[PDB]
Amino acid sequence: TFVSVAPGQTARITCGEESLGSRSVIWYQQRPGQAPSLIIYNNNDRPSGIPDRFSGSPGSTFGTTATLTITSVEAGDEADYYCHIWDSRRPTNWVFGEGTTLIVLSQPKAAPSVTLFPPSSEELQANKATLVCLISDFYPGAVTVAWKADSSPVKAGVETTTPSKYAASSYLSLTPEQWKSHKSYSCQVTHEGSTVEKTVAP
Amino acid sequence: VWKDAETTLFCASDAKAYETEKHNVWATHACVPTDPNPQEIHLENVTEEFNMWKNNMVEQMHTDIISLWDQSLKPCVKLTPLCVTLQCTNVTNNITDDMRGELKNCSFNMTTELRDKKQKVYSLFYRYRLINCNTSAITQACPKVSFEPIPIHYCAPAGFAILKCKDKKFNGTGPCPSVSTVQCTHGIKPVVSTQLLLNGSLAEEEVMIRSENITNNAKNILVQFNTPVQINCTRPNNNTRKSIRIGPGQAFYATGDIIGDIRQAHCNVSKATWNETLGKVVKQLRKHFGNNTIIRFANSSGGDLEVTTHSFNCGGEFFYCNTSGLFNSTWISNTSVNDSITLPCRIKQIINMWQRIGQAMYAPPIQGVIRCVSNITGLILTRDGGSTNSTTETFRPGGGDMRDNWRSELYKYKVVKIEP
Amino acid sequence: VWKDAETTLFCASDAKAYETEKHNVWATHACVPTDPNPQEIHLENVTEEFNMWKNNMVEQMHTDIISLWDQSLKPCVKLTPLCVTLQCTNVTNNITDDMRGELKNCSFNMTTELRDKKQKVYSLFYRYRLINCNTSAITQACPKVSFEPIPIHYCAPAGFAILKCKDKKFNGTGPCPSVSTVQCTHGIKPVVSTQLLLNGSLAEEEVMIRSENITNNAKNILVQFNTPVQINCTRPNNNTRKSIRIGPGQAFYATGDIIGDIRQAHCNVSKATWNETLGKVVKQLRKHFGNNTIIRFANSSGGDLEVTTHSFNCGGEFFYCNTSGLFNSTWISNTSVNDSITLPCRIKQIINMWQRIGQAMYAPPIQGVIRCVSNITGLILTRDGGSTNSTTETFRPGGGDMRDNWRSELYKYKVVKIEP
Amino acid sequence: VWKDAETTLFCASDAKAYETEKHNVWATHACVPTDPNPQEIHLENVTEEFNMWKNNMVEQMHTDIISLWDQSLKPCVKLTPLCVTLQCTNVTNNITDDMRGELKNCSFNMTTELRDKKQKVYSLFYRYRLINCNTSAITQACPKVSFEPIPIHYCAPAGFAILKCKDKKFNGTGPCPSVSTVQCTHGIKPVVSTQLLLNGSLAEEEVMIRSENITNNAKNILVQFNTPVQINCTRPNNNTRKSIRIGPGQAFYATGDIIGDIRQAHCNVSKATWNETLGKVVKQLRKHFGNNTIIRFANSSGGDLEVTTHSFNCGGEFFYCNTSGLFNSTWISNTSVNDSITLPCRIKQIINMWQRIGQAMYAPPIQGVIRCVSNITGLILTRDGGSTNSTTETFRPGGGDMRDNWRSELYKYKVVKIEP
Amino acid sequence: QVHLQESGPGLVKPSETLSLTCNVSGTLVRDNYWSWIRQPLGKQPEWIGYVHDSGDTNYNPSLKSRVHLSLDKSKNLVSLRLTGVTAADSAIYYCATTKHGRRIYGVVAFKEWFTYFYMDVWGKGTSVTVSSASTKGPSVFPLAPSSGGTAALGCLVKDYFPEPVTVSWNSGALTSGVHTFPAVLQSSGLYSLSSVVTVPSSGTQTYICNVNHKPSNTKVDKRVEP
Amino acid sequence: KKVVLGKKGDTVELTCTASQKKSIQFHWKNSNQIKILGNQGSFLTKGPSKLNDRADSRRSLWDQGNFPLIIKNLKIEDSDTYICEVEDQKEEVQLLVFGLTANSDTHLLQGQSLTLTLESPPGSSPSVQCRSPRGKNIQGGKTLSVSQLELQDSGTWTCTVLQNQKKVEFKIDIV
Repeated sequence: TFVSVAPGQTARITCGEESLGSRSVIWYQQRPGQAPSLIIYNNNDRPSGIPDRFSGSPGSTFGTTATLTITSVEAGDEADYYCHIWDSRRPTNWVFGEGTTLIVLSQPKAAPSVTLFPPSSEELQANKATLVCLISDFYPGAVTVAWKADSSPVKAGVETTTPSKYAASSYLSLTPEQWKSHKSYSCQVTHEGSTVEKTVAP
Repeated sequence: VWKDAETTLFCASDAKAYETEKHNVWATHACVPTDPNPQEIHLENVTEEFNMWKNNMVEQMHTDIISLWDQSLKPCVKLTPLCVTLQCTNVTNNITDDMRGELKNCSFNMTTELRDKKQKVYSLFYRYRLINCNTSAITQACPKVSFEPIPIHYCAPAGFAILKCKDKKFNGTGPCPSVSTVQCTHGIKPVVSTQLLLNGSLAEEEVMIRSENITNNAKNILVQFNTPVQINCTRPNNNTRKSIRIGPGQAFYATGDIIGDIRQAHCNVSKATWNETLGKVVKQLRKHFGNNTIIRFANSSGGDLEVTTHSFNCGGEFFYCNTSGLFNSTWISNTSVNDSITLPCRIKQIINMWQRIGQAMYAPPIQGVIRCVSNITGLILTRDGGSTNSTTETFRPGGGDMRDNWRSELYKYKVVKIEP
Repeated sequence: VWKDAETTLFCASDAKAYETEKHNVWATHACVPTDPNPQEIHLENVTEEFNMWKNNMVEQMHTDIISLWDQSLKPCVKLTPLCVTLQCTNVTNNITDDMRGELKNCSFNMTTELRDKKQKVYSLFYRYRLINCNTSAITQACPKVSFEPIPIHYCAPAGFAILKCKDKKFNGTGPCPSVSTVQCTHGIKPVVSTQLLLNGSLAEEEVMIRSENITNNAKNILVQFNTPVQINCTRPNNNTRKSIRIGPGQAFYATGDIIGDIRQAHCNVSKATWNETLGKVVKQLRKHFGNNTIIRFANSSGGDLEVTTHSFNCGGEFFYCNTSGLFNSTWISNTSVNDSITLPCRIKQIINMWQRIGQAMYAPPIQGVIRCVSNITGLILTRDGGSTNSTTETFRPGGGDMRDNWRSELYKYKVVKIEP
Repeated sequence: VWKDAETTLFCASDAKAYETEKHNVWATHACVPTDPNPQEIHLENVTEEFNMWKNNMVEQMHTDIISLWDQSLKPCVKLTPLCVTLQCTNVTNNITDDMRGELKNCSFNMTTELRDKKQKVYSLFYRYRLINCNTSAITQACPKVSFEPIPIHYCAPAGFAILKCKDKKFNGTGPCPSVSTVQCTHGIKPVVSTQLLLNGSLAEEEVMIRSENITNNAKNILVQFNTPVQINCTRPNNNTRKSIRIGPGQAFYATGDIIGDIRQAHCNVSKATWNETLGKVVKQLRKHFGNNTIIRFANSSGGDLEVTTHSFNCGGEFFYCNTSGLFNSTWISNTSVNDSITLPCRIKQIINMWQRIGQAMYAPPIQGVIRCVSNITGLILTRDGGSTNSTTETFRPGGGDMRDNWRSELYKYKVVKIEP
Repeated sequence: QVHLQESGPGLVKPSETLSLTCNVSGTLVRDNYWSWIRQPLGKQPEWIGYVHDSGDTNYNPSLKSRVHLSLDKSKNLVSLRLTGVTAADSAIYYCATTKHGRRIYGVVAFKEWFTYFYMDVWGKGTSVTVSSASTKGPSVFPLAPSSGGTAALGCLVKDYFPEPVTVSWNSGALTSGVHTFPAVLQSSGLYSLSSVVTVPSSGTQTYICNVNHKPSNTKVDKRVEP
Repeated sequence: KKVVLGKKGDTVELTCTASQKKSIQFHWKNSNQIKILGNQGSFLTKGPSKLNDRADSRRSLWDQGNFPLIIKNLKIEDSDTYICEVEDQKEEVQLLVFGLTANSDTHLLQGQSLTLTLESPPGSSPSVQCRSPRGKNIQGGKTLSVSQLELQDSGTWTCTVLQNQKKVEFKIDIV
């Protein structure tokens, strides 16, 4: 899941199932490109070098979920966060809890630039087709991409990158007949509450 | 090296008694038989200094008798419930002197067995109608008890002295040229009496008069006599003991049966020995602090009934006798006069022991024609403060603190420990 | 300063006994446990003077055993009414020696329950028919008793002292250079036996002979031996205990069942030790007051059965053994010869106790084949008044006053009190 | 003159105790109440030689309490027949740790009334099925008993001293400048625990370490603390007290009812004073004989269960607590460290008392959830003999002969006699 | 400082045994618990097992028949073997110093006392990919320019395996305005990417993308025209 | 000054006897004066020795005034002077443990050699006399080996090991 926070505000990240017995939640952080590293063990005990800005909910009340709280968040806390739940009434878990990606919203609003291409004549002469939709120059790094064949959403053949830092691509595999049969196709890109549509026609 | 004030004692008593009567039970459970040999051996010289009244051992015996009484209240003696209301009547059909009653036959609808069953049961009390108990009364009845003091030989337990000042003419705070060392005392009966000491012991030579501070009129004056005085208290008041065991929890008596119409309870004092003992008291007071004065006696100054009467025990029932006949002489400093004394008395079941924890009732008198011939063997007095212009000194009876009664018997005894 | 003759003694006794047996009851009720030491410490010097026959402790211990006997007669023991007449019959169907019998089985028309109801009840008696009891008879019976001595340690408690002459060779009124100061005796078993001391005490070195006045033949002679003499008494007579309880006030015994055909009751004496001890008695007499004479022992001079026989108890039944075997000896001033003794003995239930206040009857012997091996530890003799022409002296057994047995016990004990 | 070794003691004890509880019965019958001082008085100089561990007073008390145990087995305690075979089942349906279960709930085909009749009766045992009780089983039961030590004051009665060495730092065999002479001890509770002194009596100034022979590790080292250590043991195990009377000669309890399912039995030791006392132990050991070493403690070396665990009682039920948490401390000759102890325990009913006369069983526990707070007042150690190359000395617990506990109590007491 | 470093083959074929080593310094492997942990791409981590020289060793139950963890004190290292691999076993695998801890309560909660582990020091990790292909080289199609006054012009590079492909333009004489997008892994298990330049519309210079794929030893120049 | 010979793998007993018939405290120690065993009243206590898992004593005998030390499953390294400290007297007894290992096969071939290496304490000088199933004496020292055998020498072989005027016999089976 994702949590987004402006610098200096408190963030709360929840992880795992509701508690059943007494517990020892362990928390880990993973910065991009880096190995996972410990934040907290034993619900709220921190190893040397973690600031007291990070705190964890105790293993206290039954039927509640673990929460990591991070106060006074800074850009260097923009990371993935995982947990590992020990519970007296559950087995050892050999998979971590699902990771929550903390986005720190320092800079607002930079909208994408989108470019859409039809297939090359060389690809049509290879009895193939790809529509190529390229997205660049935006911030924050969160986009969603969808395609249409005339007005019908496209369910098959759409392939898309993860944005990195920060531009992205999306592709739509067609046959030349499927390309030529529709009046046009659209590539839609949604970023920060608004959607850009680019169209291309045979 | 002799050192004073420790809170240890040992108890010895027993010859023919067992259980049943309360002091017999206290000897049985606090003491073992006594071992009759005291050599004492007064050693030559060995100091000339003693104060009797600043003795914590007095308090030790006194507060321990109070605890033994409280232990006798634990099994039989009933804190609740029956005192609520009384349906009493008078037996008098024609009256002179507006006499009411110090004792009346009453009825009470007493709870009997099972749930909310009651019967009319006879009762006796000492006031009027309705009226009930004030905060508490605890009924003492018990199937097998009676009450007469028994000699308790108090001992210094092991190796300690009781140092014993034997001096026939001691001053209270003064020198003692004969002090001996003894393990056990001769046996002191725990007497509970006001104004006079009863049973007691007697002075070896002549009447002795002692006070903690004779200048201070607040301190009681104890008098010890070389000769006893006859006192005799008969009560022909009749009862038939009737125990009614109806419920497993309830335990109750009926009293008030039979006839007799006695005048209250009565007592007498043979003035023949009262005259000589107080005649010697006024000589002794004149020789000690009243060098040329008329000495007068006056009755108790007022207060609680136990403080206004010669109040004493004759069998677990508590008595209250009028003090006027003992204390009605203006002893003019020349000569004295004859005749004899009868004292009016009253009796109650009901006594305010301890503090305010609760009152205790010796509720079944048993039989009748019970008589206590006793020896007065001491006096407790207080001076009434006066002028020098009146050319007289006046004394009233005093007491009401059994520590002073213990001081009159423990007047020769101080436990001390020994070091090299 | 030591001063003498106080009647204040303390009692100590108990190992594993409680009630039931009479002396065990007397230990339990008159004594506390003994506390087993004494230091004694024979101080150097401290006089060479004593008189063992001038000691009022002897009279006190004796009077106290009789007092405790009188007190044991209070609860179970029975003053009246059924000793009246005896319908006894004889067991014998063929007789020689004109024997009659002693113990006879009798039949009685005995009162039972309600008003004037009677049943045939077995009885036993010791004379013939009719005859009954004379002036009194108090039946002991009782559901839980027996009668065996227990040590009683007698003390001079806290203050006074018992002085103890430890000299092995003491003349009775003579010097004693070794006198210790002791608090308590080592435990004296109260034995009631005449003529011979049984259980008692043994002398430390040799035979010792103690008499109040050797010239006066009227005074008794107590012999103490450093080694005892075996005496073994046996009663194979059988009885079934059969107590009957009929009306509420009557409770009765019906001994008499089963059979045995026994020769009376019996006793034996091992004579080797009797010969060594009497051979030493005549040797001691020759050194003391009989320098060159032949010494005979003769049987008793006459009187009551308790005076003419060796009379002693083996369970509180009273026994009487013929003295002639013990005293058929003429000791010439030379030597002895070998072999052994068996003695006739008889038993009675009926004994006179006290003065003439009442006979007592230990009416129920329980079970049979009861045997008492005992140690003789002394002899009570009296000299027969002789001449010098006869060239012999004679002694007879004597005594009967249990105060003289108490002098064999208290020969080394005298209470004194101590002054500074 | 003073003379030593006599096997004479006198028991003194009581305040509010009567019969019922077992040491209360022992005080009530073997003791009488004490005289609570004593004077003691040291006298100037008077010898500087004494030995604590060559004191036969220790053997006499030990043998007497063992004989009181034997006498306690005479009335209610049953020597036979019912330990024969077992049919037990376990409460566990689903298991981890291969736990088995120390208390197994059983059914027994028990003889009841009349001839050869049986009923199914609940019972409890500790191993499996069949197995029975090895060669002897003496069941204690009895209707009104409980077991807690009582102080027993032991005296030197009518003529002995107890010598009391009052050197606060006495070696054990060395000089003592203050011997005093006392009549009775202050009251020793007869405690039966191994490895640790519980209830006990404390050192006056600092921690004291004692041995009969410090060079020889076979001889036990006693340790006495001047401050106690808190130890608190709680058993939440439940039982209904049921007892079935079916035939008069049989008598049996039915334990094991209800639920609660507790972990074993348990104890706690509060370690703040265990650090301080054992820190002072290793300080005293370095000051006495390990002058520059590291001092290790190790758990019990091996043996019987009474040797390998802290064996002590909390009511006559016998408890066996793990010792590893007491003796897992290497005291390096530097500073100390924080934190606290919790101890596993077990409870057994069976104890092989005396010798091999038989096993005794306290078999019905009464109620559930019973907690015993105690002071540890001292330790008993056996050194694990070492080398010098290792630069360490190791100590393990000791005790097991209850005469060593009596030597910790009687370290200041020896009974001796006066001669003149 | 304790330092851990994992190593491995990088590429494994299906049903083969993955084997990894974790070299340790700063501590000795006997004195610590060790875990192997792995994290697939875009997924949360997964614990493989933990091992201790005492034999205090337990594995993930899903991997129990396939996995082995071991310690070698003489070389002071930790090792992992995992038999029978499939593409589900592609992950970055990590070695971690694992620390043990306990939650202990009152004895009324003895049933609720438990042990736990957490990982304290990690190594940088070794990427493992399991796939079944020896090689595949690309195809390249141009992306002709068409509108904007400055216009995008590019190349689409299609169906190659394994990564990477490098693209330069004009032999490196064009680097401003140039963007090569990351590869998409397609559902076929092959990669494709695109690269574009942004150039003015007036047109005097020639544009060529220079695509190279070293694993297939393939280099393709593609001239791009309107 | 006493010597006891033990066989490796078989139990042995050492005995300590007092003049008093009472159960009194005793301890058993080895030559370096380390506790092996002791009693604490009527309780058995073992001491921190190599014999700790295997030492015992019959407690019934303690109440008769005599105290064994029993060692099970005995090994050659258990050979030592052992002492008992009772009545302030020190009994010393020297236990020596011996054993036998055939170096040659359990199944020998025809006309071969037997090789036996005895096990003995370090710093000891053993003496040995072996015998065949029928009628052949064999003499030797540290290692006894018969260089020539016959097929008539199948059966149970007996060998005596002797030390300090005392002897024990070992039994082995050869085919």
